[PDB]
Amino acid sequence: SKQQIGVVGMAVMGRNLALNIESRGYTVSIFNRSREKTEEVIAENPGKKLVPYYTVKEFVESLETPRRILLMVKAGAGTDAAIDSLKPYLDKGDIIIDGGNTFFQDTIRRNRELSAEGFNFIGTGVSGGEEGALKGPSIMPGGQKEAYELVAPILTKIAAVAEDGEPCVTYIGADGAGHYVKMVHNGIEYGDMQLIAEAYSLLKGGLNLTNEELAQTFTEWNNGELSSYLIDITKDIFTKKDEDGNYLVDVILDEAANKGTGKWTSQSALDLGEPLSLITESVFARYISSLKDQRVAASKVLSGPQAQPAGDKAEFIEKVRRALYLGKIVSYAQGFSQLRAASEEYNWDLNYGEIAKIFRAGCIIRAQFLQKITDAYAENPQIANLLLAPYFKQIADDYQQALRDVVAYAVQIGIPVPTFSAAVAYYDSYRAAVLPANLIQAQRDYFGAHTYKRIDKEGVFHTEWLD
Amino acid sequence: SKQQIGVVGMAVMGRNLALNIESRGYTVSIFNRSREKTEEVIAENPGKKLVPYYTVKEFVESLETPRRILLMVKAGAGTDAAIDSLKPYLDKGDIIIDGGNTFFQDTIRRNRELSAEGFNFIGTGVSGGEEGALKGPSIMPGGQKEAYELVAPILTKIAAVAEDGEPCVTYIGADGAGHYVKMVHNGIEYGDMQLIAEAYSLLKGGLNLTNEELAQTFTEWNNGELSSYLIDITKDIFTKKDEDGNYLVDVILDEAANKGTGKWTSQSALDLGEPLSLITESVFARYISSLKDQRVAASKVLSGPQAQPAGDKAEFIEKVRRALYLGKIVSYAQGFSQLRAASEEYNWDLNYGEIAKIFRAGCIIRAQFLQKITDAYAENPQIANLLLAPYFKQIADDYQQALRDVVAYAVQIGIPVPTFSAAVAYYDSYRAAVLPANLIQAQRDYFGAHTYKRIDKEGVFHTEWLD
Ligand SMILES: Nc1ncnc2c1ncn2[C@@H]1O[C@H](COP(=O)(O)OP(=O)(O)O)[C@@H](O)[C@H]1OP(=O)(O)O
Ligand SMILES: O=C(O)[C@H](O)[C@@H](O)[C@H](O)[C@H](O)COP(=O)(O)O
Ligand SMILES: O=C(O)[C@H](O)[C@@H](O)[C@H](O)[C@H](O)COP(=O)(O)O
Repeated sequence: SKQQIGVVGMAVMGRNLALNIESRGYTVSIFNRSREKTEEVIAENPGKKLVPYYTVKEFVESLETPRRILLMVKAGAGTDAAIDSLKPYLDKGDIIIDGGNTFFQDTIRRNRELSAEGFNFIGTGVSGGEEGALKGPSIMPGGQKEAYELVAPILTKIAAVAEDGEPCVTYIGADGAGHYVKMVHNGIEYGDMQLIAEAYSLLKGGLNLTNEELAQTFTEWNNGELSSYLIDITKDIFTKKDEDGNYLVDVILDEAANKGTGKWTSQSALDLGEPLSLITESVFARYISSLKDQRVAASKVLSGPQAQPAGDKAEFIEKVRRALYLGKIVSYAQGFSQLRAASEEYNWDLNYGEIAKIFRAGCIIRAQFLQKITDAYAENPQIANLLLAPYFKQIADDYQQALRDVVAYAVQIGIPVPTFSAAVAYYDSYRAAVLPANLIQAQRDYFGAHTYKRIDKEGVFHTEWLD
Repeated sequence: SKQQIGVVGMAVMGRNLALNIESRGYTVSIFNRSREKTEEVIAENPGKKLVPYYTVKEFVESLETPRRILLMVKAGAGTDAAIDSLKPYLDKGDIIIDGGNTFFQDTIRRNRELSAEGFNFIGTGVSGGEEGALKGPSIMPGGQKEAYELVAPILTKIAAVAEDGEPCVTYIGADGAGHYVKMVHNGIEYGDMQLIAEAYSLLKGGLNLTNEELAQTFTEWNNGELSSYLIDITKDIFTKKDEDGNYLVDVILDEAANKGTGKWTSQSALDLGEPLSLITESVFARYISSLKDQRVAASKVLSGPQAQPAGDKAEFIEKVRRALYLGKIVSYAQGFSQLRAASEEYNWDLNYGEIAKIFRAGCIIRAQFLQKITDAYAENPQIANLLLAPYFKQIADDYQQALRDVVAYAVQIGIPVPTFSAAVAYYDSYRAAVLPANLIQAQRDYFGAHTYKRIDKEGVFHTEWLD
């Protein structure tokens, strides 16, 4: 009469996680505030050991104790409400897993409150989209280690598994560390999508490639070092047609929506002093695509440059391919530097190689690329930035000229390349022993008496630039 | 008897503001938490109609009702501390004016709390530095309009004055609007400083100009449309020599510090959906300059390109000049669009032309340029973005090729130009009727069933991409 695990939230990720758990042999109670979505999941999944509940009291009473309840609810108010609804019905010792894309500070507060109340809480990221939620996602749990150990067996059962046999779940760290890692996974995902979008813009605008030629190009890139789930699905998207014979990609409205995690990643870079330019420009690229009416009006009044020969087709395709791969390297180097800054600030002692390992399969950014990062940290766990690791440093040596060529060409012909150009600016600033910030410090001392330090003597200084 | 106004906080900013007020013919009451700073100001200004108090009670009683108290203490808990110490002595209707560098949400909270208690609260920005606070700053107040009008006689007399005779102070809007506009002013200032730093980088690294040639160039640029206070002080900086007599700008550590406002501007753009790329990359350029140890390490490991010829000296200098001016236009277009988005979110009904007018003098970004923005809003107050105004469209028509040439050259030779790059990517995205966000929306629907809209049919769609 009782089920083993309960799942609250029957939208895409939640219903698929419930089906994932059930597929491992577990009996599962489900509940959704919009009671009609619960009905639908039951109707669509005859033969599965899912049992629907239509009041929170009955859902909670239906579970074996100590209870294991997974919440997959909308971030913010919604998750706070679901948790507050469950609370009066729970027993001390019950286990609450918030698997939603919750902002990490909310998880730090909740972990403190619920732990004090006697519950075992885990705030965990879950990554993999609809298919990954169903078949095996990457899971990144944070909270007290004792609470993790109570749910590790089930999380291991439903998680994706890498080619080497290792489950794509591991204890991330205390309190909000798991949701913070999920937030950065999503920021990295926004950057990978924007990098691919710029490659698409360059190949379509510079070479006038057709959608079949774009599909072909992405298929070839997917057979090499750029292989990844995002490139693999992009190759498919370019040949998808609607019932009318229209290529779907050309009738989809170009307003990219966002549900908060990329924005939060950039707001955290700003709080932590990390120069996270690529992912941030990817968020702003979504924002400006979301000003479609303004862009359509401006396109009718603002001038641009004339067309420019891209040159040999094969030569251009290889330069864009190299630019995309080096752009990814820069984005990940920025993202992982931010994980170390956050780890230091929030006292998480994150294990960067272990994080990269659980992103090898399951998650949206999965790609053999994550193994190159795992290996870099295995050789030097304290590495300050991935650009210094031999593998990455040598790709930058080999591919930076292609990236520079692509950015110069795009700027001359008018194709926007925010992330390829942020990648060049970051590479050339990170390797610069001296930047023009000496002038900025002089200006600040002149107009605001902010003082400055010198390269040849100790102390703080203030000058009368006037007299 | 009694003073029309008192100033709390006798550090440089508050004491200088009190002196500005006294110089206008007013008798000013002053008070500081540490009596010694007060005694100092008193001892230092013999003939000044400054009246010291050493108890908060006496200070408050010295003032004519409705009381006007200008609070210039450390932002944060110290401002709440100064507020909390004044309350018991205040009468309904009195006015507290916070001129600190306060985050606007704190001003919203205080304005609400104090209003409930019957007290007015004006959060005001003050721009111009130590000299400006003394001779004439730009003042940006928000709060109750009636309280502002009561104290406006005094503020209009201490403010800087524009070329048309108008004082650089105006009612900005309700609650936190003044502190929000001061924040944006500071984000714009960060952008102007970074654009100037890139121009310096390029002229020094590309043409090998000496500091004397840099001063000469900036002096020539300041005679024309670029005329601005920041360019004026930059040419002074380039010829300032040391004790020994070496150029001071060359011995300053290239680590740019910050006091929060730039970071705050970018975090607000992220909250509001505004693609504020230029100012945000200016903040990240300060962050990477502050990772000096990492940059020095990386400079010993990472490779870069071989320097290419810049060509004709005069021609290159003119291209950099044009790039700098068009970059400023783009940065201000982004900043004013953010002001419009904030005005809509926080219900301020901001008057953009009036905000541009009080930035014509007193403030750090003062420049003749602000009159072109003022003119644009006089003709079209609700214009969506400054790039659409005839004057700016024409500059972009004429100068974009130089900006493209400068970015392409910098990328080929390895000098980082994050804001010139962001300027070109924004211009080319804002004018693009169609962006590659159609592919981003397809990917999100493919992996997460996030749905999409179409350009040829109304409604919301989802595709089963796997079948
Ligand atoms: N206050 C609340 N209490 C409980 N569940 C809530 C909630 N607010 C949102 N959710 C759940 O959070 C899940 C995701 O909501 P959403 O609006 O973010 O969905 P989507 O992004 O897929 O359109 C849904 O299961 C939603 O329940 P409903 O289907 O009833 O909307
Ligand atoms: O890791 C994942 O499985 C995805 O990221 C998932 O969490 C979800 O699809 C997000 O909503 C995508 O982020 P944006 O909706 O904000 O595009
Ligand atoms: O308008 C002004 O008078 C300045 O902008 C002023 O507010 C101060 O000098 C800031 O501290 C500079 O900002 P940073 O210190 O963050 O560079």
